[PDB]
Amino acid sequence: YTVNHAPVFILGGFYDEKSILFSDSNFQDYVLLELSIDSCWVGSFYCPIL
Amino acid sequence: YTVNHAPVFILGGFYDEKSILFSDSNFQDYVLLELSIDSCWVGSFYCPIL
Amino acid sequence: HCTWLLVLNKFEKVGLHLSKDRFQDHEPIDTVAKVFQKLTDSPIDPSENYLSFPYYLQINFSCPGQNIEELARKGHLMGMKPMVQINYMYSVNFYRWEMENVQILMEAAPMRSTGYCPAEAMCVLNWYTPMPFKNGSVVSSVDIYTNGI
Amino acid sequence: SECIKRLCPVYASGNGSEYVLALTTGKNEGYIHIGTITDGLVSFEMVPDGWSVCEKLPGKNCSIDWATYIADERNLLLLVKIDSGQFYLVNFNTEFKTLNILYKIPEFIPEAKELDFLVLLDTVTYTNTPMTPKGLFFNTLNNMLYIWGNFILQSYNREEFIFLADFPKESTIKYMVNSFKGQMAVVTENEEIWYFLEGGYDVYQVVPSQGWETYHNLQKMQKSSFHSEDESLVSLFFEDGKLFQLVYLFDVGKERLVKRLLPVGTLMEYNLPKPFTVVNQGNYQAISFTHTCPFKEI
Amino acid sequence: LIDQETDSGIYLFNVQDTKETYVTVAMLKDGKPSPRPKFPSFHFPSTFTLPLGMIFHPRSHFLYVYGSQIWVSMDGGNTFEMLCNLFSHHVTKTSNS
Amino acid sequence: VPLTMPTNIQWKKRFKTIHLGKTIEFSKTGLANIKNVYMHKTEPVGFQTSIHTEIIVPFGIENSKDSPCLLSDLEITYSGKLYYTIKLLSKNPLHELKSTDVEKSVLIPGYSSFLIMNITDKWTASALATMPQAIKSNLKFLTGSWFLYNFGTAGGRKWSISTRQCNYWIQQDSLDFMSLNLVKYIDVGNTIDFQFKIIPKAMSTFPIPPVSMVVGNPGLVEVKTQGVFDLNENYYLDIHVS
Amino acid sequence: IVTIWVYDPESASTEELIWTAKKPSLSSRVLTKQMNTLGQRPFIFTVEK
Ligand SMILES: *[C@@H]1O[C@H](CO)[C@@H](O[C@@H]2O[C@H](CO)[C@@H](O[C@@H]3O[C@H](CO)[C@@H](O)[C@H](O)[C@@H]3O)[C@H](O)[C@H]2NC(C)=O)[C@H](O)[C@H]1NC(C)=O
Ligand SMILES: *[C@@H]1O[C@H](CO)[C@@H](O[C@@H]2O[C@H](CO)[C@@H](O[C@@H]3O[C@H](CO)[C@@H](O)[C@H](O)[C@@H]3O)[C@H](O)[C@H]2NC(C)=O)[C@H](O)[C@H]1NC(C)=O
Ligand SMILES: *[C@@H]1O[C@H](CO)[C@@H](O)[C@H](O)[C@H]1NC(C)=O
Ligand SMILES: *[C@@H]1O[C@H](CO)[C@@H](O)[C@H](O)[C@H]1NC(C)=O
Repeated sequence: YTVNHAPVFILGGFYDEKSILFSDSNFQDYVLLELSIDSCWVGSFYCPIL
Repeated sequence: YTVNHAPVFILGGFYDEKSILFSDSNFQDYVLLELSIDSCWVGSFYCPIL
Repeated sequence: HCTWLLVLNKFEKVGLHLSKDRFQDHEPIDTVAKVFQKLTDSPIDPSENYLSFPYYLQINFSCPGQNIEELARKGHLMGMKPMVQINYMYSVNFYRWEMENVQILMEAAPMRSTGYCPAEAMCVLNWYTPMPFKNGSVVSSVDIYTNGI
Repeated sequence: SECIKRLCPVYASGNGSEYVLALTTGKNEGYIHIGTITDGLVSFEMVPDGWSVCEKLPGKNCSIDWATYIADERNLLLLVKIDSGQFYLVNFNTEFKTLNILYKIPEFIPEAKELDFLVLLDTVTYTNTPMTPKGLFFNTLNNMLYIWGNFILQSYNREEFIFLADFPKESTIKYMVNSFKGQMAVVTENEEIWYFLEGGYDVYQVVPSQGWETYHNLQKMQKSSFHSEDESLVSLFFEDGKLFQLVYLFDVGKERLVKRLLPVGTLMEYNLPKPFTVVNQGNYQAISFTHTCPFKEI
Repeated sequence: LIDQETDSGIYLFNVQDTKETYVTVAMLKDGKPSPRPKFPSFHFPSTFTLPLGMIFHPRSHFLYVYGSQIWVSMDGGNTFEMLCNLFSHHVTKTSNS
Repeated sequence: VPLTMPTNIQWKKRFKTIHLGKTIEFSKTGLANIKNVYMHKTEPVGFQTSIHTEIIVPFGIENSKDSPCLLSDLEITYSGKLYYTIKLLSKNPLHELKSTDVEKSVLIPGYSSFLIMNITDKWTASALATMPQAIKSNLKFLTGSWFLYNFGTAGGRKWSISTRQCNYWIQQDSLDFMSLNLVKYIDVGNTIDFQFKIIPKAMSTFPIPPVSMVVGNPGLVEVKTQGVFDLNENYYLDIHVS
Repeated sequence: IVTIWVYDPESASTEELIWTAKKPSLSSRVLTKQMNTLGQRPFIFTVEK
């Protein structure tokens, strides 16, 4: 996040779930979220991510 | 496609590849295509498609 | 036995290109005035102006056991003429267009495809045909059939 | 709004507009989506209104197996499976908001040993083989409806329906394509097609057959390059009253796709299973086998 | 042969010590034939053992090359078609009306 | 074509293009018009030639007096390598299989053809199947479902190949055009037209027009042709020449 | 005033077979509405005039 000016916080990095731990304050109140965004993967040639 | 007014043709249904067989005429000239559409899957609860 | 063969052509490449051209441009250009003014003794009004469509129709016919070019050479040396008749299907709208059905009947033309040509007069040869397309439709059924000889 | 489970076609072209149907599972089970495009200007909506379709029929939930649209008279015909596995064909009007149950598709498929066409009365016996629909079809020139699946049904009105004895219940329908001139092609999951003419009632088998084998060998010694011993029926369809099929070939040096005609007139003209009669002529016996056509020429 | 319907000259060439036979059509310049044929010359298959000549059908444009085999050509003579083959046999003469 | 027979004399048992357009006639009864010649030197064993023909006279079948095996049930199965075993279900000692029943063809309308060359028992024979690619099982028949044909050379060949009768009639109603040789002059501008009528006397090619016209010199003459059909396939043609 | 409907003799009611019916049976009614749907209409024609 920015040095001091971030009004929110976002943290993910789970095992396989597209869930974040968005919370105000400094994670005094960890309110979990399930992210809308679907689950997409690019295709081929130019791209590869597998 | 429409009864007579379709100026193109589209057919896929492959094993796993996001490819169609789009062609003019009546598939006299089968020119294959790879769609630039990302491969997306929806998430959960309301939805399932697994 | 004997069948026809149609491949669309890019009109700047009448002879040097025999491969498959695709239908891309839908604008007819005005590069005909400099050739239409070359006439002197023909019943043509100089007041009006004309303008060509893009793309050409290529026609040649194949029968098994021989080569396509020798078949086409035989065809023209006999008097083969491909009659083409195109019928147009109106688009699904009737509010901003009409349902009018129109057809054009044309005869093809003979064209000595440009190359080295070690022979003197008869050489590689392919029939060519104009390609019109009107405003308000997409569906064009083309019909190719023999002249009769 | 997502969770779309199926796309469904609208073949017709009316009101200067084209139509598609979106069926959705997971959520909004009692609801469907109608998508109308007016000359490239696209819109979609959720037609079954505030009430779920489960309000006006028994059961609890509703599953939309298949739906179809009729631009004339602003109609929707769709078949709903209910929680007890029963399939009910219900019609719906978009101009005024009704849905009405129009058929209660009976199960436990009946028998017809010789009743080649069977009006589906009530006093009909039933066999242990069940019924399983996979969709319907509308032929809107004569204003009639087809029901496919493990069986075929048809009608002109919407009161009764006719069952055809020839088509078995041991083969399930892949799909059905149309001439819009009177010719029905019905493809099965067995990769076999059946040809039916609207004037008659009998459904004529085509591709595993005497006529097809004769045609195939005839082409083989015709030595063409459109027929190969190994083939894949990639697709098939209709155009100006002629059946085309897109077929791929794995032939060595000829691993190629092409479209070819399937002339069914010749195909069932080469059907040698037929009556034969032996007469005596000039103190010799000749197979002067009988003529089944009612006339000579038309 | 000299044909007046198209004003051309037809040569039936056969190279010795080789089964190659072919037909060439040349244009007449001031009553004198020229090189550079109108179209590529027509080569017969190697099965033609011996040719013995050709004949135009009178008052027509049908050409007939005869010998160990019989080919018929319409048009100027660019294309010839089999009609009959004679193994170890050759036609001697022809009478036609 | 009999197996184990020299390559240089294969032509003596082969169809050639001379048979195109001729007709086949049977001594008993029958007349068919030849339409095509087919060559397949590999796919069928024992057969390399075929002719596609059209029946006008429906041909004569074998009697039961000379061949008493007709009054029984047939059962055809696959033999070991490439033959086919034919068995007569009736063990009646009146029917049997006579030694004169060689080079005969047994037909069932709807299935393959079988030629008998060997009789290994009094009710069991060996045969070759024409087009053996559509059997895939063991077949059974009855007394009056199959027939015999005798087209072999044994005892005298009984079929003939010969030319056919005239089948096309030319009708020209216009005066001074009936002459088989015609020379017509045209100046600059004026055109000359003529009409012909074509009348078939047998089965006629409805889709393909039956008169092909050829031009000696297309560079000086313009030829416009129309060809239409009648109800009884009478062909009206007219050509304008300028 | 005459009332007319279509009946099949093989699958008709007993009363229609003896001309004592006043109301068509189920099969007769369904076949009659099918004939109206496919478009069959009777009419009566006096013989003498
Ligand atoms: C008769 O008309 C046909 C139709 O155009 C001509 O066939 C076309 O010939 C061109 C050759 O210039 C083909 O192009 C080829 O493309 C392949 C793949 O792109 C390439 O590998 C080849 O080297 C060649 O460039 C073209 O595909 C072909 N049309 C079709 C539909 O296959 C034909 O040439 C004409 N006859 C004569 C005598 O010119
Ligand atoms: C679709 O319909 C429009 C309307 O008719 C067509 O556009 C018009 O086409 C004509 C002739 O092709 C154009 O006339 C030309 O104008 C130029 C410039 O003034 C002049 O130099 C020429 O001598 C000739 O008169 C006209 O300008 C053009 N109008 C517009 C707005 O583009 C169009 O061709 C139709 N579409 C197709 C595919 O044909
Ligand atoms: C809700 O609908 C689904 C789909 O038809 C069905 O399987 C399920 O049983 C229904 N729910 C209940 C409680 O019956
Ligand atoms: C089978 O045919 C061959 C060849 O004609 C012959 O030599 C042999 O004797 C035959 N065998 C029988 C059992 O007929």
